[PDB]
Amino acid sequence: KRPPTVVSNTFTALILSPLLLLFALWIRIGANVSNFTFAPSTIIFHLGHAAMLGLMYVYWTQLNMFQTLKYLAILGSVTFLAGNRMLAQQAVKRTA
Amino acid sequence: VQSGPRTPNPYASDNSSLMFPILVAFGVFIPTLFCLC
Amino acid sequence: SRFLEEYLSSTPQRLKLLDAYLLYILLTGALQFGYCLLVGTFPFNSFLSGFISCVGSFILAVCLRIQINPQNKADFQGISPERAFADFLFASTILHLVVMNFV
Amino acid sequence: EFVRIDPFVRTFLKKKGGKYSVQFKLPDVYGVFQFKVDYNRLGYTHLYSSTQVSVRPLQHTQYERFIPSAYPYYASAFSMMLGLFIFSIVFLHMKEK
Amino acid sequence: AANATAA
Amino acid sequence: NKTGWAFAALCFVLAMTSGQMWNHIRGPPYAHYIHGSSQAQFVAETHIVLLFNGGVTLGMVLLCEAATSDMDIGKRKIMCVAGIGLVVLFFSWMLSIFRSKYHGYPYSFLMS
Amino acid sequence: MITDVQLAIFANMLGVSLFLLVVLYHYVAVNNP
Amino acid sequence: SQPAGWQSLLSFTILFLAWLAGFSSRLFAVIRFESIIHEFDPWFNYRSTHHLASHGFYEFLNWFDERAWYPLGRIVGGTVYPGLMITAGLIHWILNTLNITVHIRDVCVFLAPTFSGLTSISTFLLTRELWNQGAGLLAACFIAIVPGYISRSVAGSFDNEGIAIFALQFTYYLWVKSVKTGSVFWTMCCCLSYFYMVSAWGGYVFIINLIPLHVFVLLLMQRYSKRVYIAYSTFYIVGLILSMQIPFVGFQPIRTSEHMAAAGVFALLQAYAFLQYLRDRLTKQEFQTLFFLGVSLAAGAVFLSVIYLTYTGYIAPWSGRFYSLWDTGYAKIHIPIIASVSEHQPTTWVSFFFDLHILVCTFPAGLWFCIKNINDERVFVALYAISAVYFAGVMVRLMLTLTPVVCMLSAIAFSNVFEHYLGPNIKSIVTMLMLMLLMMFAVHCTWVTSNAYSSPSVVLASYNHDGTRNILDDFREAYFWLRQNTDEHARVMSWWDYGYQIAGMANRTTLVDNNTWNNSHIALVGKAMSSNETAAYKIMRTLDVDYVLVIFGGVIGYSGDDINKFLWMVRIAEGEHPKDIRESDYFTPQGEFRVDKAGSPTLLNCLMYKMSYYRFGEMQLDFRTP
Amino acid sequence: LLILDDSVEMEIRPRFPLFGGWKTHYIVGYNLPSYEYLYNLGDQYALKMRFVDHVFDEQVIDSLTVKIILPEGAKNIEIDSPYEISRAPDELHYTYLDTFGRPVIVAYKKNLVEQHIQDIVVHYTFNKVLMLQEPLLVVAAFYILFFTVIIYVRLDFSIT
Ligand SMILES: *[C@@H]1O[C@H](CO)[C@@H](O[C@@H]2O[C@H](CO)[C@@H](O[C@@H]3O[C@H](CO[C@H]4O[C@H](CO[C@H]5O[C@H](CO)[C@@H](O)[C@H](O)[C@@H]5O)[C@@H](O)[C@H](O[C@H]5O[C@H](CO)[C@@H](O)[C@H](O)[C@@H]5O)[C@@H]4O)[C@@H](O)[C@H](O[C@H]4O[C@H](CO)[C@@H](O)[C@H](O)[C@@H]4O[C@H]4O[C@H](CO)[C@@H](O)[C@H](O)[C@@H]4O)[C@@H]3O)[C@H](O)[C@H]2NC(C)=O)[C@H](O)[C@H]1NC(C)=O
Ligand SMILES: CC(C)=CCC/C(C)=C\CC/C(C)=C/CC/C(C)=C\CC/C(C)=C/CC/C(C)=C/CC/C(C)=C\CC/C(C)=C/COP(=O)(O)O
Ligand SMILES: CCCCCCCCCCCCCC(=O)O[C@H](COC(=O)CCCCCCCCCC)COP(=O)(O)OCC[N+](C)(C)C
Ligand SMILES: CCCCCCCCCCCCCC(=O)O[C@H](COC(=O)CCCCCCCCCC)COP(=O)(O)OCC[N+](C)(C)C
Ligand SMILES: CCCCCCCCCCCCCC(=O)O[C@H](COC(=O)CCCCCCCCCC)COP(=O)(O)OCC[N+](C)(C)C
Ligand SMILES: CCCCCCCCCCCCCC(=O)O[C@H](COC(=O)CCCCCCCCCC)COP(=O)(O)OCC[N+](C)(C)C
Ligand SMILES: *[C@@H]1O[C@H](CO)[C@@H](O[C@@H]2O[C@H](CO)[C@@H](O)[C@H](O)[C@H]2NC(C)=O)[C@H](O)[C@H]1NC(C)=O
Repeated sequence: KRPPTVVSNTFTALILSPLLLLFALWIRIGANVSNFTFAPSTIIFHLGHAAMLGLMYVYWTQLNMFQTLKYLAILGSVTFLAGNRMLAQQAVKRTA
Repeated sequence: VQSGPRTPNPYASDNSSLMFPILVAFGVFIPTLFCLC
Repeated sequence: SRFLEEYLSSTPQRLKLLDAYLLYILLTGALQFGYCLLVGTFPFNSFLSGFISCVGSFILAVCLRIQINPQNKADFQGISPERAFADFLFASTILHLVVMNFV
Repeated sequence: EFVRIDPFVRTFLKKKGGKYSVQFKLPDVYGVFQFKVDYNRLGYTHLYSSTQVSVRPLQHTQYERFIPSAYPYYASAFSMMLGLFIFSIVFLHMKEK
Repeated sequence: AANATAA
Repeated sequence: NKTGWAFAALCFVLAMTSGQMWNHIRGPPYAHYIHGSSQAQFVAETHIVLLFNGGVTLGMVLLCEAATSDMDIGKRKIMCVAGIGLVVLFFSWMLSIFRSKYHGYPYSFLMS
Repeated sequence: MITDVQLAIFANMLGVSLFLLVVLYHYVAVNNP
Repeated sequence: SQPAGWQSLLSFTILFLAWLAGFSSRLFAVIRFESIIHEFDPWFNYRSTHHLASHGFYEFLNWFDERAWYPLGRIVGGTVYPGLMITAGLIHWILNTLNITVHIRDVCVFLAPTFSGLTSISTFLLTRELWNQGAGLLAACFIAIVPGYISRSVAGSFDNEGIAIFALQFTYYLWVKSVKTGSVFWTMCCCLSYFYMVSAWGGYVFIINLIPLHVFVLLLMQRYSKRVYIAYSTFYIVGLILSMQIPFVGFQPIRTSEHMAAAGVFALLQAYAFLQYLRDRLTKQEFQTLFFLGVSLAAGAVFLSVIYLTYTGYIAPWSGRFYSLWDTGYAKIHIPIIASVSEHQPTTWVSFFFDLHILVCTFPAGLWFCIKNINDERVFVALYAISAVYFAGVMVRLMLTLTPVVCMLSAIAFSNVFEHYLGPNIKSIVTMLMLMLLMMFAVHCTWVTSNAYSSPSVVLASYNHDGTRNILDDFREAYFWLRQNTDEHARVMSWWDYGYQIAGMANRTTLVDNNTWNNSHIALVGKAMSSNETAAYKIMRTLDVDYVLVIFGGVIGYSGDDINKFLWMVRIAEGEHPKDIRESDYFTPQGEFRVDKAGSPTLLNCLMYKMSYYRFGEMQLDFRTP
Repeated sequence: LLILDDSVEMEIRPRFPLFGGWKTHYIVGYNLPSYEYLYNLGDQYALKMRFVDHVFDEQVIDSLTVKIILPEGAKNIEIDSPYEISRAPDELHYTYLDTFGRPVIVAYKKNLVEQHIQDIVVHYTFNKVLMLQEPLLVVAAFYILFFTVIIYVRLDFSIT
């Protein structure tokens, strides 16, 4: 015997509540996105990362495992190259 | 039903034909160890 | 409040941000466990998937917190903070792939 | 009779057209089940027809998915994914003060 | 050393 | 200290690798000292084997403690030659009793 | 086809050569750190 | 000519020759007889691998075999470990995509030596982590020819263990490396390797229990660093969720009392590390004692929680197969199928010296050396050595998993000597003595592999006096008849030992298989095999059996026939039906089991006796005998 | 098997004796050298073999399928047979180190007898140079195996 649906919906909303608190606490601390030079590699990296996570959703919805592994491999190669390049530039500022 | 006597192998003759390919291999190897300069 | 006030003044900014992220993760995990207790487990596979996702991201973020803290340059000395962040991304990707395979 | 070692389901066949036909449901137990139709009467001949059939459990795709009772957990997982992404954009390009 | 009954 | 724990682990390993759990499940007689068949063993036989295994182990460790910068060259060389003789003697008696159990095994180092 | 004696001789000689190469490696590494 | 280049070339060459010696010492059953499978277990591995070749992966995951455990049916995809089958199928698919047409039985035969090479490489890496390369190369040369690992790895024996030892050694290497480095990447690689180990063999319990044990001893030795935290916590979480993926494992990492040491040490480690952080931040003079006491209380509370959850019934207790290793007398009394198998019996010193020639003697010396110089990894090595020695000392089958550590330790010891004396008379004599011991070891290993472990059980070989060998090929003869002269849906009844071999060779529906998961079915079969014809015929009618197969080794001198395995049938049938079958009934009033006129008339009318001795009282050999 | 001075007679004894309605299935193979069954001139080859070979005395065959597996570059193929055989369309066969399929000829026949042992010939054409398409693949493979190494020591992948 399963629980009533209203209870389930209420708990879905309550699970979505902590995200707002994180955002409120981050604007309490003062976290800003300021070091966002439009380098090719930074945009490519964040786009590939968002792409990989969207692929995770698409895998939950439709794809089987071999397809999602292949797509994840190609996205992981792209994101790996972009991230290597971006991380070196980020480290330059710290060392210099 | 039964075929008959087998055929002798016409392939090669000793002291020339057996060692000819091996000697071709050796003779290619040595000038390859000359392209150093 | 000495621990609280001292924590605010002593902790740098990136670490404080990471700590807020940890607070979010732990809150979501505790709320999920409370729902599971109130309602019971009909979809137990889904409960394992969700709660182990919460615990996994909590502990990967704690590992990043350890590796990036400048007071712990003594122990590691072989991995920069940026290698630490890349490793965090790798571990998180594998964890989420397994989670969506299991839910 | 729908038997495995001993009958799980016994029903009366019902006549339609020219055939005795019945429709029912297969029990929960998996295995190899066979239908025994045995007609034995006083004076008539002995009728016996047994056909073997295998009842296999559900495949991994035929399980129920997207159940309402588990809308929290799903949410939770995806929430944290979103969280992670936001965190990245705020952890690399953070401006010290 | 196999998966048989000890004889 | 580390020496006590090392010694305890070494003695546990030497005691267990000579088959003392066989003496726990199927308790054999002490003698009738070596059983004839390959599968069965007596009580004194595994004591003999434990003594020989500890002998070879002692020989190895003492042969390595003689090359480490120990005291003056006298005992430093006496321990070395003692290990040299000790390994070969105890291992030869071990191999010889093993050959005494397998009638087909054709090898012997210094059978004696 | 290979016999049993040929392959037994092969295994013995290969094991002996293996351990000779082990001792040669130890010699080289110790002598030239 | 830099000595570094030649040094690395020498290392590569010696690893390649170790690979080739490991591959070449495992062909003494293929040069002779035929390239087929040997033991009872590898036939099921073969059959399911063939299915995975001819139907794909998603058909093998949902595979409901109806041709085994006849009235019940066996869910194969969800009650087996898909690590050997998937590897064999992947190598088969890769090798046939390149148009190298190899049959899958050849891949199943020659899978094990190839993996023996990788096992040697893995030992090299794991020993290089503990000691200098020299010990690594020496350990890679030791575990390629050692008879303790060859036994259940020879070419043709296609079982779970050949892959399992590789995966175990590689997981241990990756965990040692992760603890040393402290990175999360090595912990992720270790988690993937642990997932592979879970999918391969049922020996992942050893890995998961050993890792908490190592971490706990690191805690007691006051050697807690941050790296141990970052290693073990990530390993446990990722490995737990990865381990739950296999269908046969399922939810056992929670319910079972084998996977509770891991959760215990995980909770204790979280508490310990939080308290230590607080200690660093708060004053040391005040609250120190409170921190010590809190750590102790957390550990005690975790222990109490585990005890309570095990006792109430939320956590299921140990399985009998893992409880016979502690109770040591629980097998023969209660569940006799555990004591029936030949593998589950203890080990004499003869096997310890017969599977390891000089390693079992210089192995405690290496352990002593490892204790003297202490590091985070060496504690782990010492615990691995002690645990493997004990576990192997009580069960013959398990000795294979002990063989790796022995090699490593022995290698270290030998390397230690070659460090000191190598590089006048005394040092030279020491070097020659050690080299001669290694020679004796190599010759012993070749002899043992040639004469002892290279023997198939499918084809029997009786040797003539003049050296000619005759092959008794009666198993395959009878199974091939059964394959091509019966109905397609015939049901054969046999003792559990051959359940696999009929379904692999003869391709017919068996009633009781080799894998035992329902003991009352085997009890029914035993009662049928140990009653008179009327009760046995009723039992055979209610199961729709057609044929009955009995192996009788009386004309030739064959040891294990069904009369020698009849008393275990009687005991297993007595276990579930005490009112019908009495063991004491098949003995003579003196109290012994015999076949003569002095035997009991309760056995002389049994069905096994009337079945394996039919029309034998007229079969007189030409040699003058009764 | 006994090697006579005209043929090779091998007595086959099955696993079990046949008694009526009992059947067996076996495979008998042999490979023989081509300097007595294949004749060539310039670019045109011709193979002359038996359609069905002796199996036992007074044999009777119910269904038969002969398959001839010519090498990869067989441009034209003609088959000359002494009686009516029913041949089906050609199908490719992929074997060790082959890029394009090698031609297979399939001929089915029914109700053979001990007197249908006759010779069929097949004419085909085959360029000689295409043979060294077989030693090249391996070479290329090894080159790729080396080229990986040449592209491996050219990668840095370090952040600092
Ligand atoms: C995998 O599968 C393959 C294929 O199945 C397996 O291979 C097979 O292995 C067997 C042996 O294991 C080989 O068998 C050999 O066959 C030859 C040929 O035999 C025929 O000729 C014999 C001689 O005939 C002449 O002489 C007689 C007078 O005596 C005349 O009447 C004749 O007309 C001829 O002129 C003849 O004796 C044979 O008859 C026998 O069989 C019939 C059956 O109907 C009986 O009635 C007869 O009484 C008689 O027994 C037959 O006609 C044999 O010569 C070989 O014998 C060798 O081995 C004997 C021991 O098994 C030994 O006693 C013999 O003296 C002889 O020894 C030979 O070898 C010695 C070295 O070992 C030499 O020193 C010696 O001089 C002699 O040369 C044998 O029986 C098969 O050929 C082989 N199959 C193939 C296709 O090659 C393989 O084993 C399998 N592998 C596995 C399972 O691992
Ligand atoms: C109550 C409890 C146990 C723990 C409480 C938890 C707390 C608070 C602290 C725990 C403290 C610690 C360190 C506990 C760990 C110590 C411990 C439990 C055991 C130490 C010795 C070890 C490592 C044992 C390993 C476990 C074990 C029984 C291994 C035997 C299995 C082995 C070696 C191989 C398996 C082979 C075979 C049996 C598998 C057959 O598979 P098939 O292929 O299907 O036939
Ligand atoms: C690198 C070392 C790893 C060694 C692996 C050893 C082999 C272990 C295989 C065990 C597989 C257990 C069963 C299993 O995995 O489930 C299969 C999944 O089917 C698969 O495709 C399994 C293929 C294995 C991929 C392993 C990748 C590991 C990285 C993330 C897990 C589910 O297939 P799916 O296609 O996901 O079906 C459901 C899809 N939905 C979207 C509807 C959910
Ligand atoms: C320092 C000098 C080193 C230089 C490099 C030397 C390397 C070459 C060594 C290879 C030797 C192969 C052994 C061998 O040839 O014996 C084979 C038996 O055939 C077999 O079954 C054995 C095959 C195994 C050989 C594969 C080795 C390839 C290595 C890849 C791992 C003889 O079989 P035969 O019976 O002669 O078959 C020919 C007759 N037919 C009718 C079949 C035509
Ligand atoms: C099958 C194998 C199973 C093996 C299980 C082992 C059984 C436990 C045996 C305990 C070992 C005793 C070692 C010990 O004394 O622990 C404490 C240090 O104590 C601590 O730091 C706390 C860490 C561990 C907490 C204990 C929780 C135990 C709960 C598990 C049931 C030692 O600290 P020390 O202070 O160094 O002790 C002596 C030092 N003085 C100078 C003070 C003299
Ligand atoms: C399922 C697929 C998962 C996709 C992965 C997504 C990755 C997200 C962003 C990754 C960022 C890459 C960072 C990176 O490349 O740096 C690597 C060290 O970086 C790492 O340790 C993490 C490597 C993770 C990628 C490995 C698989 C990627 C597959 C594409 C090749 C090197 O750092 P270093 O510390 O400089 O190591 C150099 C040491 N040497 C001695 C060799 C010089
Ligand atoms: C065969 O064995 C069965 C039991 O194993 C015998 O059955 C019993 O026989 C006795 C003899 O009087 C009866 O009293 C019992 O009622 C029978 N049934 C049981 C369950 O005990 C059977 O008689 C035997 N047949 C023989 C020896 O010919």
